[PDB]
Amino acid sequence: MKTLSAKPAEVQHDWFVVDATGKTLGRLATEIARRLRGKHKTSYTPHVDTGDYIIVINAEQVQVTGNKALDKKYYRHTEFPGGLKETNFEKLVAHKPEEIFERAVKGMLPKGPLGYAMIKKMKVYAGSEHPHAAQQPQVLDI
Amino acid sequence: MYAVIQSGGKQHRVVEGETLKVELLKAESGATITFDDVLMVVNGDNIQIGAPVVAGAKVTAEVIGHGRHDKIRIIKMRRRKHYRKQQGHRQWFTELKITGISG
Amino acid sequence: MEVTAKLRGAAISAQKARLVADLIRGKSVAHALNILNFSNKKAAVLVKKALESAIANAEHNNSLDVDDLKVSTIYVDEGMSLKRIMPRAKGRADRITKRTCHITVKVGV
Amino acid sequence: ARVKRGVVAHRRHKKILARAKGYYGARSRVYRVAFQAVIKAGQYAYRDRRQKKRQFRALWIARINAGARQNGLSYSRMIDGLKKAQVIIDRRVLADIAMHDAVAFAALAEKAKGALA
Amino acid sequence: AVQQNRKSRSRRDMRRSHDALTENALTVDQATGETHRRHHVTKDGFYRGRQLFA
RNA sequence: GCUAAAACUAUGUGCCGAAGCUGCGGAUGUAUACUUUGUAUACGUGGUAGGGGAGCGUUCUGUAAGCCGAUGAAGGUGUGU
RNA sequence: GUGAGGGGAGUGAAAUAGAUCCUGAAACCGCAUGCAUACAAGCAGUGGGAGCACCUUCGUGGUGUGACUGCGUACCUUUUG
Repeated sequence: MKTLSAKPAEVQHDWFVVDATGKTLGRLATEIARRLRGKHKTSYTPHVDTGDYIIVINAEQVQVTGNKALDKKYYRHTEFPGGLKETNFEKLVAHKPEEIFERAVKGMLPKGPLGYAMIKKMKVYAGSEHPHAAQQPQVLDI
Repeated sequence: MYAVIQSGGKQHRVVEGETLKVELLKAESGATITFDDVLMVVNGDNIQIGAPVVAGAKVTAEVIGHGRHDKIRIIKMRRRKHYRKQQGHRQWFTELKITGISG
Repeated sequence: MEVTAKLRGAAISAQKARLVADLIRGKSVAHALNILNFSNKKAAVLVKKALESAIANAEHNNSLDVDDLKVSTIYVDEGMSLKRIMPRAKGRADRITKRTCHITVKVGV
Repeated sequence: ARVKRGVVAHRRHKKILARAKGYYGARSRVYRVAFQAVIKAGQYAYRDRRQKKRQFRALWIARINAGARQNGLSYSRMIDGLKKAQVIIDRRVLADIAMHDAVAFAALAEKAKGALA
Repeated sequence: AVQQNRKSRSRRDMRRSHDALTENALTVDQATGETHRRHHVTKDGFYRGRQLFA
């Protein structure tokens, strides 16, 4: 029993702020998921949440390459017969920028109660302002 | 001070006064075991990492006794094939107490 | 130090008697007597008989005061069942079980 | 010589039920269900005594990767550098040092990258 | 139509979780001092002072 | 999710990766030498239908007109080993 | 309720030997205490593992529980399966 697990009462969560202007969606999402899960800390434990808080600003300025702005499709199903709804990236980014990041990061986090708890630490905002000045976030350039 | 030592095909990180269980040894109870194949010695800022080993370092320990771990049950069963067998196990160990670490 | 009374062989299902038992578990004796006196359940009569027997035992055999007593413990157990036959249609017969129960009441201060 | 089976049969069933302590529902009350449950538990234990070593090695490698990337190296480059420098400390001790002593791990990384250079 | 599996004691008790009984509304009659059921004549024939039986 | 790729072609340097191999501890089958030994070495130990070997418990008979038992047998129920 | 049933007193070595009465196992059904449980999907375990309660030789200890997490589609028969 010489390999120790991190204790939840001793975990420190730090606050960082990231600007999404001109970044590639998936290549930003992988780093965000890494830091949300806590893979960058030497006390990483699979069954304990050790990650940090990530605030995202300028969420509507994220980019995709190729023709994915018009051709990438988002689906959902209302469970009534025939209830498949469809949209694309360029309408979705104008309408609800935060749901794009939610989908992208949720697909990369684990599927379970710990994953649900981890995704609560990401805050996405369309504009350049956030209401979390009291937590004194640090600028992170990923 | 803490040191890294080899014993029983495995490695351990030890400090003075620690009690630890290793693979069964042939030494008798109350005897002294000396390790001269130290891999690493740390004292705060003073760090020594051996190329294979640290020259001149020593770790001395005392043999407390020998014993057996708790019993383990081994079960094998091939479903629908009329096959089943079982056996028990208790692994031997030796207990050591670290008395001296010198770099 | 609780005072006990038992009523064995009451002709009612324990599942039915338990509904009345948990209605008065833990209350003062006066409040429990009021509840039982104004209940319309059949098990209320039996539970009240047991409770008054327990109160009488506590007052007479142990010389306690009725004002301080409470229903500290009460539970209902299953008793011996009687087996009967009920004839059904087309020559078939079914088995009928008539259930009984035991009621235990403990009062204390 | 007529033999009755009660005592021995009761002992065997009671031992199985005692080993089935803590399971849900009929798995800890009913002999048939309990007997099936104990065998499956044994099979799982046999398999997991092998799975445990892999899981702990994965944990050590992840912690060493985090420490190396804190010191400016990747895990693979750090391992190659240590092998070239001839240090033979294993991953369990390396991960312990990475967790509990940052300065010593920094010294190890310095040695590894010096050997890589 | 009948069950394919026997129902467990846990689910049976969960179904019965809505079977508890409820107390009646009782009140002390001011005219006679006895406990009676609210809005009802007492056992000896009194209600709001007036008596039913001589 | 990915577009000077996280795609395809070619080359190179590292690493991960199995109950495979190696390390440490323990058990067992056969054979060769110790010229009893229970000892060393070598090679083995996934298994249905089947074949071979060695054992644990239960009831009754002798040993037993013995040995244990109201200072508590059998049986039941826990705990430790 | 002059009922059934019980609580005292008394007998007895023993009344949880009190009348369908030696011993009184399991399925099955209650009450009490400790812990967990009302945002989370599956043979219900297994390998890890925080917290809590009691005990304690105060411990790298014992007992109960098990948040979170990797893996994981019962048994028998009959079959190419």
